[PDB]
Amino acid sequence: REIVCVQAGQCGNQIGSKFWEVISDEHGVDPTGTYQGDSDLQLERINVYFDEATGGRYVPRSVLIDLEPGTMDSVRAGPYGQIFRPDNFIFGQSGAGNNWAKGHYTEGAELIDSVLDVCCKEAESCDCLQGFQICHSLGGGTGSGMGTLLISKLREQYPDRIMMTFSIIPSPKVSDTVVEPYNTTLSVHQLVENSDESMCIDNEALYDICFRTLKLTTPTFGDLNHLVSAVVSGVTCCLRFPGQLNSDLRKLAVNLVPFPRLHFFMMGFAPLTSRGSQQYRGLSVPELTQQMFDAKNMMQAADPRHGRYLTASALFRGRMSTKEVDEQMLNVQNKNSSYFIEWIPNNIKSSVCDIPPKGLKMAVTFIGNNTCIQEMFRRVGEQFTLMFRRKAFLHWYTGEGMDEMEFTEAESNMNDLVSEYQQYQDATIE
Amino acid sequence: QHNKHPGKTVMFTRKDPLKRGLFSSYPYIPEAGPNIKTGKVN
Ligand SMILES: Nc1nc2c(ncn2[C@@H]2O[C@H](COP(=O)(O)OP(=O)(O)O)[C@@H](O)[C@H]2O)c(=O)[nH]1
Repeated sequence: REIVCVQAGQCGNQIGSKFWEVISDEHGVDPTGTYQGDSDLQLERINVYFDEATGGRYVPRSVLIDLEPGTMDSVRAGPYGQIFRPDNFIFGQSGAGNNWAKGHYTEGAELIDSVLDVCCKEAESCDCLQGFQICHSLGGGTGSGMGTLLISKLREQYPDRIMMTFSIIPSPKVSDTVVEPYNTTLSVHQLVENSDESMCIDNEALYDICFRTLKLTTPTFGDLNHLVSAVVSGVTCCLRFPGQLNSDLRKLAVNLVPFPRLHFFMMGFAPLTSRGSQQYRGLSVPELTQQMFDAKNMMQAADPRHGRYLTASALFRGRMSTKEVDEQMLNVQNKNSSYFIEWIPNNIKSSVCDIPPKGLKMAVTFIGNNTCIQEMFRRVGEQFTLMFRRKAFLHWYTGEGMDEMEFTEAESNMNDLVSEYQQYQDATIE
Repeated sequence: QHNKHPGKTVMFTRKDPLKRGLFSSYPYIPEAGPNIKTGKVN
């Protein structure tokens, strides 16, 4: 059951570098590629993320794509950069310019053939292939354009597998790019048709996590990308270690998505402890559950109190009783019954895995499907309508060749997604 | 001023939430003639 990773754009390549550092650490792989681990439990599932090269070495199943190699030169110069296969770096000769049409139509069609040949070679090498995993930002240019182009081509090639994306979405308070509404709207239109499950992260939520919860004095992008790499490596933990209640990406999708358009989820990771307070709180399943449901620990700006949970999933790592997990999930569902959709009798799935991450006694990752995500799309649609009515920057996209009708389709599809969430929020048994 | 997450905590739990450690409990429901005669004779 093998996963293939794709890293696109600056954000994707940097998060991928930190992810492969975390994964190499958990399985005891030296940056030269030699196994130096201390338990057979590490070796027996190494195939899930690594392919074996001759005389001991392991290589990571990842494709790196970008339109200018600057970020790739930074990752190759990094401490673990040597592990990556040289032939897996695909690059052009000019940047995306933060423009969706350029990234999708001009340099996209020029490079895409080499990316599909690398992705097909990597996928076919697996003895049994599980879904793909893609990291990119939706507000950028090569991330949005090449991510959605490659997702569409892989969905044509491998329609029976899973398509999973980790995506960065624009903050509600400060923009990092002026033309964010167009790129976000077109990317969400592409994802709702092509994707099977999509997770969304706001950089503002990670900044507030670092400052309030971890009280870091001088955080850097390495810390934010470490938090993301921790949750990303946590969702797949039950795929690659033994446990009392095994789980799989398809089982999460089957339990989380009630209707095919409603596949956007909130994400969280629980055992974050403040830099000077570990002496004040013991590890226990109730402590993890309490942090698990605290909105301070959620990586999106929308708050659960304005919506209702359709479904949620918790994956536990560590040696613990099943009774405590089941009774905690029952107590949280019974005490807060108004925030759970009433026509579903149980919204939470639990899973338990025996092997925790190194240096932690226990850990859990939380995935939540909540209707409050409709507030983000409504805000993006408002900003899109403000910019489009006045043709604010439209000449770049139209000059590249885009039909204006594409913008009206994407706006209509996002507005219908918001309407569908609002209708399911206020549905009743009668 | 530092920006903040716009979500406030509502959900709360506790350790050992079950009553007496049991998921459920069942209620209490309350609750001839003479024989053959013989002997030595002459
Ligand atoms: N968490 C995180 N966000 C990033 C990182 N680099 C860029 N971003 C964000 O991603 C957006 C910029 O997209 P970018 O990656 O430059 O798009 P590209 O030009 O197509 O590669 C902005 O919101 C940045 O704040 C990173 O290393 N980590």
